Amino acid sequence: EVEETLKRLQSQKGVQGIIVVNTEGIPIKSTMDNPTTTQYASLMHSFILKARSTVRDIDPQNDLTFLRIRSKKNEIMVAPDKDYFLIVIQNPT
Amino acid sequence: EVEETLKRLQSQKGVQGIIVVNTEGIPIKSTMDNPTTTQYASLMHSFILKARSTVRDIDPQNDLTFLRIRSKKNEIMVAPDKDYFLIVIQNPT
Amino acid sequence: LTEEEKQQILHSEEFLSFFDHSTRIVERALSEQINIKLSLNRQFFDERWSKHRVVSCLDWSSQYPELLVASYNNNEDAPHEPDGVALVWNMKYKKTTPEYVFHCQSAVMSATFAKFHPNLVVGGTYSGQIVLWDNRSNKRTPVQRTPLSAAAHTHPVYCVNVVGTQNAHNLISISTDGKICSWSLDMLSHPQDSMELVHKQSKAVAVTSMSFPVGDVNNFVVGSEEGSVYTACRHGSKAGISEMFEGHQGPITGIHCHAAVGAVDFSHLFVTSSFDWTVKLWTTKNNKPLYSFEDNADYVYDVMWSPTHPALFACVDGMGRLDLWNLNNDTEVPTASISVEGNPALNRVRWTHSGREIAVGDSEGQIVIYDVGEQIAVPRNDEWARFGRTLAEI
Amino acid sequence: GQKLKQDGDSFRMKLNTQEIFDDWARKVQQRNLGVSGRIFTIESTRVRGRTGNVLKLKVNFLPEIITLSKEVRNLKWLGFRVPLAIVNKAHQANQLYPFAISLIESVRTYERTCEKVEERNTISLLVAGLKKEVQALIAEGIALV
Amino acid sequence: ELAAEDEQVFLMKQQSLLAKQ
Repeated sequence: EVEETLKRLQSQKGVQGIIVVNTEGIPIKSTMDNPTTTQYASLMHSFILKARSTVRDIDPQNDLTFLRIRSKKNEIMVAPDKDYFLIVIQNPT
Repeated sequence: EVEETLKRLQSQKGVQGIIVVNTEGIPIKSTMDNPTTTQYASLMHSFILKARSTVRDIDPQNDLTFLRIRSKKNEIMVAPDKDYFLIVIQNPT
Repeated sequence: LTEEEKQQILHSEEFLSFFDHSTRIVERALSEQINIKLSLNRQFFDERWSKHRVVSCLDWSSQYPELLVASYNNNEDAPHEPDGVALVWNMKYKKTTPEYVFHCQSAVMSATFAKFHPNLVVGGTYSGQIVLWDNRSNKRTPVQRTPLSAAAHTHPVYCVNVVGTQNAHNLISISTDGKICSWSLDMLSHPQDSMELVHKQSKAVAVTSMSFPVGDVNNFVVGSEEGSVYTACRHGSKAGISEMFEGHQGPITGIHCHAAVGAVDFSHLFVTSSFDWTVKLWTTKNNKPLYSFEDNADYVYDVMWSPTHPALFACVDGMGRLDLWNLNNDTEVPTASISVEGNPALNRVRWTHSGREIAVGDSEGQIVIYDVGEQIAVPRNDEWARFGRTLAEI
Repeated sequence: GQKLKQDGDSFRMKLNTQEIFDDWARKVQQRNLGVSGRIFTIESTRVRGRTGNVLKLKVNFLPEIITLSKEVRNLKWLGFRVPLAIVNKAHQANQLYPFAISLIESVRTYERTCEKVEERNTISLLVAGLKKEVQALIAEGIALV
Repeated sequence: ELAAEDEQVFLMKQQSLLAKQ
């Protein structure tokens, strides 16, 4: 299913915006506008590819399955397994 | 107290005291094997800096102190203040 | 710029592991780690799967003592929407949302976990069709379904259970008609055993609920809506009703054998909650009830022992109050009591594994779990000795 | 004491129970429930959505009849004695219920799967043999009382 | 080849047969 997935992933906290990304970056979906979603998700994809390289450095068998950065202004979410790259815009708290 | 910080940190699971990495990639504190931790901290510093650039692209007022690089083996807690970057190896359990 | 590849990969459903890990992990992400006597513990009320919906059964997973299963009949609110509603609910991190859902085309009457496999969930429905469900796989449909045949169950099934160990398992079910049926977890399409329980002159027993002596297989015990409690051996040297008990005037609704095991043998004690506020305690070797519970009238549904304390149990009243009833300290006044807010028709109660907290169902669907006092939760050797002597009282 | 006993006796008089038993028995007898007839009935219904009259296949068996049985299967042990004709009808309905429910579930499943097939016309040609044998089995069954 | 014999025709034929029996 699609709509139920986003609806449940969103209303759990009244999340500002999430779109489903099953491809490597460049998502055409949108939740609040096309740019702030697409370009930011592409930047996230580029960053997490490097992060995956980083985790593979210490041992190549390692892979990143879960990633969160909680900063003073935003909390960014992504849980990659093979192509499933999450995006979450949410308050730091 | 630095020693108080060390004893507080070592109490955490899978953590060997406190190891602090400056902006040069060389850990100011020594707790693990030097070459592995130095290269690991250098890659750490590089990708946290590119993450800083990434966030400042759209968030020119946010600061980075929290990041959960978790794998199926261990999680690394990386926390930069301004020069001292704490790296903490902890079991996911 | 892709326009259809993303659309078709969204249309293509390879999201099984995706959704599995995403759900198991996002509720974890709900944690707020931002750097800048009775007592309620957790009140769970699903708005989407429990709006004006009656709790049908409850169970705690022994394999994973944080996982609960709850049922529901058909929803009078909307018939077109799915009727048999089954909820799997968790105690990892707080969240309003149920951890898993499950639907059955028929109204669900009872449900439980399988002891043979720590992931399968088995539930009896209103159509008398046992329903299998795989937790790990992300599906809504029943994975397997027993056939609806004369040999199989055909009247509404209200108690199902798994007996034996993890390599000597057997799934035993009762239909309210009086059919017992033994199935296997590896195949749910043909009764390995089945026979119509009969008391005398070939008349059947309208079994409502059943239980079994802890640590033992076979030699089952059943309660009848006729108001009579029976002991019937599964195979033995002769299957069928073995003993008829004087019993209670109204229908026997919630039956349970004792479960706590210690320095003494009390596996022969039975609690039965009939339709007359009457939580009766007796032993299998005596035909008469040993004691009577009476503080009001009118339907205490179910009674359940605490697996850790030997002389302590719970019973929930349709009036809308759960009282934790102890035997070693008292015989006429509940040692603990509380009422669910709103005074709702509390249906079912379930001691959690290892005890120390309780689960309660409701007519409204708002199931509530909450702990007990430490000074009352933990037993001691004194508890067993004084319980033995209180049994010796009469 | 006498005032209390008078109050209790009056309440108990208001708390009589046999009258509802009598009324239910009378309603059962008046309505004359039964199952005797055809194995299943074919009927005419104009299902909304199509202009034609759909000859939908049903089963000559009211699912509510078993309810009556349960009432008797309860009221008998309640100590209220029910007329022998009612006992006979309820007993026969109870014993015959499993066959009826298997039949009705089977026919509903067949109808659902056949409408699913014809929903995809590209496959009916292959399944035609199975449909033929099922229709033959239904044809054999329907003649039965 | 195998024929379909649309369900409506079979149903109406058997309706006739039940009526006449």
